[PDB]
Amino acid sequence: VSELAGHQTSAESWGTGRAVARIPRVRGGGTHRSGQGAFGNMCRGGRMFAPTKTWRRWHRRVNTTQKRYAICSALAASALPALVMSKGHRIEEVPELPLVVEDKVEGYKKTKEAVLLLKKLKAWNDIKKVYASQRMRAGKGKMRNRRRIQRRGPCVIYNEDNGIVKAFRNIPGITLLNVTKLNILKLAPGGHVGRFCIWTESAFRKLDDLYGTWRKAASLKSNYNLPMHKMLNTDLSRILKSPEIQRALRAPRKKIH
Amino acid sequence: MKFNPFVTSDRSKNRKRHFNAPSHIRRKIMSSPLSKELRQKYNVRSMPIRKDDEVQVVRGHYKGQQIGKVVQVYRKKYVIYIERVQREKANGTTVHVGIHPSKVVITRLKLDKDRKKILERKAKSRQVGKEKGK
Amino acid sequence: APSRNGMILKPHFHKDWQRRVATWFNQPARKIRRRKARQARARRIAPRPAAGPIRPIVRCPTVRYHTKVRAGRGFSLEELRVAGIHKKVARTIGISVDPRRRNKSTESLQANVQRLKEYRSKLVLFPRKPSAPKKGDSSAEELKLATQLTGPVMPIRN
RNA sequence: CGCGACCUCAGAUCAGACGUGGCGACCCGCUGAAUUUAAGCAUAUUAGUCAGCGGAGGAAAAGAAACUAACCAGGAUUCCCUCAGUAACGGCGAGUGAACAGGGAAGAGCCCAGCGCCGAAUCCCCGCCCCGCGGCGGGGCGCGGGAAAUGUGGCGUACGGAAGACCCACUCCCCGGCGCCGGGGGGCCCAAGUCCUUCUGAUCGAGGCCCAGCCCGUGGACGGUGUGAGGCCGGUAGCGGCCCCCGGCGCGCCGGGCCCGGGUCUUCCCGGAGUCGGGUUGCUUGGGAAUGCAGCCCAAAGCGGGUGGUAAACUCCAUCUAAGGCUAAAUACCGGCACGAGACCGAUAGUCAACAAGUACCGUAAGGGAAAGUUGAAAAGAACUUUGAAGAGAGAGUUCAAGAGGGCGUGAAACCGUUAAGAGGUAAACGGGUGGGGUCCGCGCAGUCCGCCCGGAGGAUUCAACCCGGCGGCCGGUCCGGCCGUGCCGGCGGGGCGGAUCUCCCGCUCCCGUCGGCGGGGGACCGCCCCCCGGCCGGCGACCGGCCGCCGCCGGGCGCAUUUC
RNA sequence: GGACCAAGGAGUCUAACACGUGCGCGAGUCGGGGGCUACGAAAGCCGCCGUGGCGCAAUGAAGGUGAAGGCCGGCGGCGCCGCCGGCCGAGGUGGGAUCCCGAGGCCUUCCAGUCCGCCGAGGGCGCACCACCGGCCCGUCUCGCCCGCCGCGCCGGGGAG
RNA sequence: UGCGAGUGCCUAGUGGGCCACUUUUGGUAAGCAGAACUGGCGCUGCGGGAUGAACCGAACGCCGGGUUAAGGCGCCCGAU
RNA sequence: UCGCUGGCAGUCGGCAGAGCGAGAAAGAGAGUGGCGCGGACGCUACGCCGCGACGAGUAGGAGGGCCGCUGCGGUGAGCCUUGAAGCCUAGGGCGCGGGCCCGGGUGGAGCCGCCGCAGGUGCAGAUCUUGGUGGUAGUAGCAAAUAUUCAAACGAGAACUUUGAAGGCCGAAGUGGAGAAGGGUUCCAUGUGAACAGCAGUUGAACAUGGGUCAGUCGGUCCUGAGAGAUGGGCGAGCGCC
RNA sequence: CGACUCUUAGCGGUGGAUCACUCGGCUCGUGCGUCGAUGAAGAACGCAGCUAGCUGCGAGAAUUAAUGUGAAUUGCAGGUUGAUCAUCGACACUUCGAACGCACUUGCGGCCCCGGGUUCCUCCCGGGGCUACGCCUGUCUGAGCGUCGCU
Ligand SMILES: [Mg+2]
Ligand SMILES: [Mg+2]
Ligand SMILES: [Mg+2]
Ligand SMILES: [Mg+2]
Ligand SMILES: [Mg+2]
Ligand SMILES: [Mg+2]
Ligand SMILES: [Mg+2]
Ligand SMILES: [Mg+2]
Ligand SMILES: [Mg+2]
Ligand SMILES: [Mg+2]
Ligand SMILES: [Mg+2]
Ligand SMILES: [Mg+2]
Ligand SMILES: [Mg+2]
Ligand SMILES: [Mg+2]
Ligand SMILES: [Mg+2]
Ligand SMILES: [Mg+2]
Ligand SMILES: [Mg+2]
Ligand SMILES: [Mg+2]
Ligand SMILES: [Mg+2]
Ligand SMILES: [Mg+2]
Ligand SMILES: [Mg+2]
Ligand SMILES: [Mg+2]
Ligand SMILES: [Mg+2]
Ligand SMILES: [Mg+2]
Ligand SMILES: [Mg+2]
Ligand SMILES: [Mg+2]
Ligand SMILES: [Mg+2]
Ligand SMILES: [Mg+2]
Ligand SMILES: [Mg+2]
Ligand SMILES: [Mg+2]
Ligand SMILES: [Mg+2]
Ligand SMILES: [Mg+2]
Ligand SMILES: [Mg+2]
Ligand SMILES: [Mg+2]
Ligand SMILES: [Mg+2]
Ligand SMILES: [Mg+2]
Ligand SMILES: [Mg+2]
Ligand SMILES: [Mg+2]
Ligand SMILES: [Mg+2]
Ligand SMILES: [Mg+2]
Ligand SMILES: [Mg+2]
Ligand SMILES: [Mg+2]
Ligand SMILES: [Mg+2]
Ligand SMILES: [Mg+2]
Ligand SMILES: [Mg+2]
Ligand SMILES: [Mg+2]
Ligand SMILES: [Mg+2]
Ligand SMILES: [Mg+2]
Ligand SMILES: [Mg+2]
Ligand SMILES: [Mg+2]
Ligand SMILES: [Mg+2]
Ligand SMILES: [Mg+2]
Ligand SMILES: [Mg+2]
Ligand SMILES: [Mg+2]
Ligand SMILES: [Mg+2]
Ligand SMILES: [Mg+2]
Ligand SMILES: [Mg+2]
Ligand SMILES: [Mg+2]
Ligand SMILES: [Mg+2]
Ligand SMILES: [Mg+2]
Ligand SMILES: [Mg+2]
Ligand SMILES: [Mg+2]
Ligand SMILES: [Mg+2]
Ligand SMILES: [Mg+2]
Ligand SMILES: [Mg+2]
Ligand SMILES: [Mg+2]
Ligand SMILES: [Mg+2]
Ligand SMILES: [Mg+2]
Ligand SMILES: [Mg+2]
Ligand SMILES: [Mg+2]
Ligand SMILES: [Mg+2]
Ligand SMILES: [Mg+2]
Ligand SMILES: [Mg+2]
Repeated sequence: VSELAGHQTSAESWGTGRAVARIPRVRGGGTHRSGQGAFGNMCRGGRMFAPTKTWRRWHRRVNTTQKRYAICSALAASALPALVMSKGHRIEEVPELPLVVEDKVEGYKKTKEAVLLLKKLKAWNDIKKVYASQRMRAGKGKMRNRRRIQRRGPCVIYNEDNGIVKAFRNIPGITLLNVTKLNILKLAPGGHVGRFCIWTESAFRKLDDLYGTWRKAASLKSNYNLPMHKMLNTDLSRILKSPEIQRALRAPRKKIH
Repeated sequence: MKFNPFVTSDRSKNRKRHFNAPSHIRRKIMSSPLSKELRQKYNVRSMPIRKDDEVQVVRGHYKGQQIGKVVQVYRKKYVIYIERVQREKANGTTVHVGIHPSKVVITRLKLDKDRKKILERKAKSRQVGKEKGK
Repeated sequence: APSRNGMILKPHFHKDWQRRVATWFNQPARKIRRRKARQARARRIAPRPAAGPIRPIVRCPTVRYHTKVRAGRGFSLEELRVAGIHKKVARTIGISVDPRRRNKSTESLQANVQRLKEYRSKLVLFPRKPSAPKKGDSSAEELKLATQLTGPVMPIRN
């Protein structure tokens, strides 16, 4: 807010006596705004309680190592069909979930043939769902240039641009990501993992160079390796109903007293 | 999506620049589509309205197929008056009803040197655009 | 008022610190402006190095840092005349000069002289008049092969 | 006495110029508090801050060491990170508080006076001729007039310089005009549904448009249009188009300005005073036996002077050269001209001001300073009859709606009118327990179904079994084949990464093609990784294919009625 | 304090510190300043951009110094130090969650004996932590005797309490 | 005889008190002023003392049945 | 609520065999010799289930909110001109409560649930701020300076306007006639009766239309007074001052 | 029964909350970064057919010229060889104001030149151009028992 809002006027308390309430009053004169209450948050006019300042802590810092950890987590969760379904993408007719296409796609330059490619890959139901989900935003976002809202469509990861962005920029919901500049803000909208991504063959080949393997460090990071697992076999039922554990157990007591 | 860093997507700015436009901008804003045969023969899609163009009303209470000649283009209210779109006042005077030019299709233009110049310029620009596209 | 065990602090907030608070909201804009100006300079000097003239090897002064080397201000007059470049010609061909710097020992002198001579052997001199080559010019074969180099002209590595 | 120079000093509506005042967000120079904190208060803090005065620019100021240091030394200024809440200051209380070095942004250096040498080699103005001209300059001509020896110009400035002599090298500089070749400002244009059916007062809504899931899309930002539009319109996208004007980097021509360098030796030349410094006083600083500034007194030197964070003497070192001047960049910007955006406010909010707002209004004045947005899609703003003096009513009419009638969107509460119901001598209201009466609801008014079996009437293409085809789930004690390993073992295997593990060539420096030394390249070795070959192990339940076997399901035949439904 | 009603109305933001929780890496960690590549003023990268901050070492006003020892064998001046060479080599006591061993024993006719599982008197190696005893580093005090050499000195070093 | 113990951090509010049986100082005395021990009120409702901060009983989630405490049983008003 | 830091992965099913509550440690142990195709529910493990004891509270502390408000990122092939937000309701209900969901009416263009994020986020008070409305109450009051009556006219309308008559007052230091300061069109005429003139009005200093101020000889202009104020000069950091 | 009072509900008033809107603010960022004696900022007064305020303009006064554009403006009237808008480089720009002939009533002047008076003979009238302070370079006219030289 203006740092001088509500402090323009000259005003002072009438004091005790006068049968008024010791708040500052506007100095005299034959107007409505006269002896009326000027300073303080409770008055009509005057400042507010704590005038918001511009030097609030607006930006936050996070460690690079866990930036990379989260981006790896998002990529890992993007390749499990149940998680994409839970996120809501229509992928019931996708051939294989880590959907990778030929490098010739990177040379497209027409939105019509981009749409044809989506039709062939059977990912068009998601764009139709985005179309169905376009509507007006509720509240005072209307009059602040955020009038219209819609749903996130599938993302497309490319290695080198040769018109792929020109082709896919016009289709709603589609976002384009260079493989070497991945970001969590677009690979996990709303903080939720499992966005439906369509890869290009070159980008898919280059991904393990970017992030390294379990035994090989990243080739184009300064010093980065994949994060370790706290537990390797996460399937709990298989562990529990195994002969080794079933052997060293007492008999269950499931009779209710 | 708009990419020019010098034009506004700002709602209030657009409404201000529309409701406080000068007359020579009002003229461009008040444009109407040409009919099918006219657009096919002139290779032009839209055209600003003039005082003596014959038109059809497409939307509203008066939508129909009859032809009406514009009688005046009142650009301060962004309206035009067609000579048989009118209603009856309480006393008995007949009064025109204003129709926005965008809900009106032109069936016969009036042509002079400036009109022909504008039509040929628009047609040439469209043709070179198609040639560049193909 | 002091409380249970804690640290006793001295905040320097008793002046009017709020009437002068320097925020950094224009930091990205300043970075973009600086790099645009840098590119404009780099392409206004067409074949010349982007980082500017060559600079000599320097020891850091104090005991804390006297084991490292870095880049200096300019080549001194003594090493410049040992190498054989003229005072007024060094900086017109691309050699930084400062007349304030001494030369106490001989190894640093000789290292700077070697650097200067190697740079002189390396540089390519265009003709003053494009169709009129002269004695000290470079030939057309490397005139067609000349280009800019990025970063420091000869990185100083310890 | 007069006349004539010069020096000082006047007067002009003399000829031609220049300053004043405004704004003031950022900057430069003075002046300069007190609230406040110290739980009192006087030094200290607030604070070199508010207020006051003066002066600019598009930035200003600063700036090329009378520097930092004590190292193996750095090298103009300015800004950022750190140094650092540190050394230091402080009723040593409260509190205050830098700099060097290191890493970056930017990077650029120069000119006088003085000492000297060149016949004042210098500059200004008037008149005339030619050229150019909206930045008043170029050439020529004047026995034209002045400034200047009480010092103009050329060379030249601490990094040394000048002259002479000898060697080597050199004619690629600049500007004033003219013409020619390839960013900014303005103007006008450039895709596709008003398709069929159907809601509505109005559609931009709803459904559809095939086997091309209507058409465009490098254009699905936005705004308008009678609700809610990628295709109705303006725009949006495009290294898209066309038309004018201005500048630059380029080119050629004309003309003018200068006849200019480097190395070696010899001989000469070499600097800024009421200033530095000292005493004292006052302010200031972290600067403490005095950091900086100023007043007054004293008052310099030339191997001198300044500095080297404790006063002084003596003695060696180090490092600069004051008392003259100019200088872009990086840096600041709540005023101004344009712009773009927002996890901001939404008419008691947001600027005081969304509106005829610094307006009305109050004060002698300095100054103080409001309230105030919304009919409807479109005025279609209620013709006409009637009562009344009129306001104001009754009809009539417009509109989808007057239950929107000119302060008119929605229309809450306090308060009031009327209608209906109920009640009423301990003010009223309230908690717990019932009872009575009302208003509505149950769509209450003969009251649950759900499986299995028995019996009776029915009606079907009908059950079990068998055959043909498809799919699926589990296996093969050890079927065959693959793929993987955050596994291993080999290798007469082919590579990338790294190494504070070792050792042929090149470059450099010092030595009469030579010895020894420095930088790099090459080679070997080691570790890791990737790939090819071979062999074990594990998996195929984040990761399977085929044949066989079993089982299940579906479809089709065949089943023909004590079955099945 | 309060006639009544509506709207507004008061622990916020910055910086510092302390502790507790959650995440990543871990004797390291952190680019925040700089640089390179519509939303995007975001995001990504740099490692010879880790300069630097905090941590990894303390103590003294300062000059400064700066964090185990014992045994064997003989000698020089019983022991002790050094020359030596080798060997062991980084505390002890009590209490300690858990782990290890195991006298024996857990039935379907009776005996012998196998495997697996289990319980278990008693005995052990002992985490973190607590208490205590020793030991080592810096300052200081008291008492002492030796060693070193480029300069044998108003020198340097060492011991016990 | 009864009971699971030890131990470490960070921490708000408070720092005007008052009353009663027995002990007790000043004062003629005080619903006065000042102490000791225990329990209360403040922070606490409930049955009785007609009425009451501290008196007697008894301490509290929302309910049904039963029985009691202190105090009561002519009528108000449950119970001779 | 707390404790038991109790129980449940055993839904082990024709590849089957239904158990783990019972005073007193530990095997529903393995082996070596002597037809009919069938079997409820469950377990968002941050869930479900079983026993015990307990429940006062100001200052203060902590936990849980599928309590509530505004905005952002996700998501509901969410809702809506066949009716959103808002508002009213003797209508039906849920929740211990904060609150919420349906029905009816009015209204006419937008809104909400879930997972996270952010905050100018919940009012009964502050002689709180602004706006509005009551009882008081048709009450107090419309009492300083002697005074009015009759007839007519106009007018829809007369205690108050105008005309005439009558009776009074001011009483020449006036309730008269004229100027200065100040006011600024109030002056004059015509018309109107919404608002104002504290009753009313046919009237008005109200409102609306138009009009109206003439100079050699009245004043200013000219003079100087008490005083004010430049230049020369001085002082002054400076605006400037003396 | 009725009046009066109290509660609840319907409708109607008073009042203008809530909800939805928004040509306005606030904050951040970018580019530029420009006043004045050739008369600024500010102020006063005037200008429209019907016009108070706001806006625009200056006696050429809700604008002239020129260029672009290309048929309107509009509340009511009136009458394409270019209406209206925008741009804006030509022209114009009242009185004060640093404010400049002296003072600030708008009063009083002086000088030169035109046109009336005149027939320059002066007055009188109208118009035009000058008439501020400081300061610089040069010019002219000067001053000094200041320093001299010739007489
Ligand atoms: Mg405000
Ligand atoms: Mg809302
Ligand atoms: Mg405290
Ligand atoms: Mg003159
Ligand atoms: Mg001072
Ligand atoms: Mg104090
Ligand atoms: Mg105090
Ligand atoms: Mg005091
Ligand atoms: Mg004091
Ligand atoms: Mg101070
Ligand atoms: Mg100031
Ligand atoms: Mg000035
Ligand atoms: Mg300026
Ligand atoms: Mg400067
Ligand atoms: Mg300077
Ligand atoms: Mg110098
Ligand atoms: Mg420095
Ligand atoms: Mg520190
Ligand atoms: Mg200070
Ligand atoms: Mg530095
Ligand atoms: Mg740099
Ligand atoms: Mg000279
Ligand atoms: Mg729209
Ligand atoms: Mg449709
Ligand atoms: Mg559409
Ligand atoms: Mg649209
Ligand atoms: Mg279009
Ligand atoms: Mg278009
Ligand atoms: Mg464009
Ligand atoms: Mg001080
Ligand atoms: Mg000293
Ligand atoms: Mg000097
Ligand atoms: Mg200097
Ligand atoms: Mg942006
Ligand atoms: Mg309002
Ligand atoms: Mg307001
Ligand atoms: Mg309002
Ligand atoms: Mg409102
Ligand atoms: Mg309001
Ligand atoms: Mg309204
Ligand atoms: Mg309605
Ligand atoms: Mg309405
Ligand atoms: Mg209304
Ligand atoms: Mg009522
Ligand atoms: Mg009644
Ligand atoms: Mg009161
Ligand atoms: Mg901690
Ligand atoms: Mg007492
Ligand atoms: Mg109390
Ligand atoms: Mg208690
Ligand atoms: Mg009690
Ligand atoms: Mg009693
Ligand atoms: Mg009971
Ligand atoms: Mg009794
Ligand atoms: Mg409780
Ligand atoms: Mg509407
Ligand atoms: Mg907010
Ligand atoms: Mg409220
Ligand atoms: Mg309230
Ligand atoms: Mg009365
Ligand atoms: Mg009365
Ligand atoms: Mg009276
Ligand atoms: Mg009189
Ligand atoms: Mg009179
Ligand atoms: Mg009158
Ligand atoms: Mg009246
Ligand atoms: Mg004076
Ligand atoms: Mg009610
Ligand atoms: Mg409203
Ligand atoms: Mg007018
Ligand atoms: Mg014109
Ligand atoms: Mg024109
Ligand atoms: Mg006067």
